[PDB]
Amino acid sequence: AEVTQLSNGIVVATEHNPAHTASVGVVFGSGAANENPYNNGVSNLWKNIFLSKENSAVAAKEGLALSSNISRDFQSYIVSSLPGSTDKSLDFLNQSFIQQKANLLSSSNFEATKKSVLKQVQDFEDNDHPNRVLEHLHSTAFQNTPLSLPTRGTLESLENLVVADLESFANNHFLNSNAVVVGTGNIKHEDLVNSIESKNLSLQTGTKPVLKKKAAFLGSEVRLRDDTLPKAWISLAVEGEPVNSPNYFVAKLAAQIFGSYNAFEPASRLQGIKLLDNIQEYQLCDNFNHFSLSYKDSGLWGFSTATRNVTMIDDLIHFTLKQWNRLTISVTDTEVERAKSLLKLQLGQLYESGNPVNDANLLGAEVLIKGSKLSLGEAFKKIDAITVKDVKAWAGKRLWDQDIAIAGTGQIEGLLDYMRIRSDMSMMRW
Amino acid sequence: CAEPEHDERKRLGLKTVIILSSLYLLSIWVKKFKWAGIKTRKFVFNPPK
Repeated sequence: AEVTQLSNGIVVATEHNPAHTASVGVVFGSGAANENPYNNGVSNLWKNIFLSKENSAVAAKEGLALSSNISRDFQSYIVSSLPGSTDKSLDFLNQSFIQQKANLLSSSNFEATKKSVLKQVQDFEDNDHPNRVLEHLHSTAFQNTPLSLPTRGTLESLENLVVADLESFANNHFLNSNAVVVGTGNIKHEDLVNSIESKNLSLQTGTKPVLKKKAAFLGSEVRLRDDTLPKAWISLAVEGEPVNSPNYFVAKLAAQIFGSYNAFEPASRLQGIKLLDNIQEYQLCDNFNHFSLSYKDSGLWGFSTATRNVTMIDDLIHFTLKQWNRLTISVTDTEVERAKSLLKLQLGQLYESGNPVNDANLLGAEVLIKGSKLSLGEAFKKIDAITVKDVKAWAGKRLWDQDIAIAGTGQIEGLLDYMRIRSDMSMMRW
Repeated sequence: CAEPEHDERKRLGLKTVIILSSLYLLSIWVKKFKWAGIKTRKFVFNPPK
């Protein structure tokens, strides 16, 4: 458990633990939330040439493995080494992001990569209905606002993208003040920071990105009815918490109370979740899962679900929203306590997997926003300190009689109108 | 003699008509609000391959 971050000319962040391999990468503070409607998908395209057969063979000769991830707030390019080769990873990083960042964009490479992210993003829209729905949830929830842009980009902005768009983006966002270099694995801080302060040369230092306009939640829906699909997939959310919200953890705990479910897993049917008494009688769904998604400016708190019970979708939604009503008025001590324990377990399994590439992404994203990483033991202190009173005060502000955002696809004829769903965000009282 | 309730009847009518008028104007507003999602709803068609 370590967090050593220090700024030379660039900002260097590491977290070392004797494991096996080491992962080095640069993580930029700009993602799909920084694109336009019209160059949407430029980051995903950058990712895909960085992993192209040409660049990927040059790394595999050296015994290096490549990894990249496009998100909303950020963007990361990562090389995993075998831990004494922690220097030959920094060679491949700079040989790409200074030298080859004019050789990767060759006409034959770009056209074969663009053709591959087109088959890629098309395949997504055709078949991945849960993530497709969740992506459209962000699209309508945050419409005409940076968080609405999908991470993979749209088929139409993608096929109209040229080399100059990659260039213009790279020249405005792959800057020094919008970068953090991250090392996870087992390698020391002073083992890496010296290999970085070895070579100087700043490259476009002093240049800031471009500013924008703030993200906002708009209560709304997008309904992607398709009667030929064998199920209905729906996601429903309120405006949640940004990272570095006081209620960052209260929100995450609230989502753990209702948790996630899988009708076919015997153990899942037995969880201490009151909602399960309602939904199992007539089998109202195959699965659901609650989430508290947090970004820089905003977040989404809600749930997603999939079902073949297409004539009782209204009972699914009704029982789920009646449970959420309880958070404001009647959530019990032992529900909160169950959530604490399970939130710790899952937050643990995230922050300490046996895979440094995940560690890098979690470290990178955190330090880009607040300039530091809160340690796992520090989180548990915050989690344990949450009372029933906290959850109630949170839910009464975020959940009770608040606008929602809805998205769905498949057989959603039985998903009732907006106002019916929205009325269930509260209860009648004297 | 024929209409002994005249004066009182018109006094009650004045109250009844004021309350019902208000309830009418009010319900129009409440209906429009409850219908706003449906009235401004928008569709797009992308013909399936």
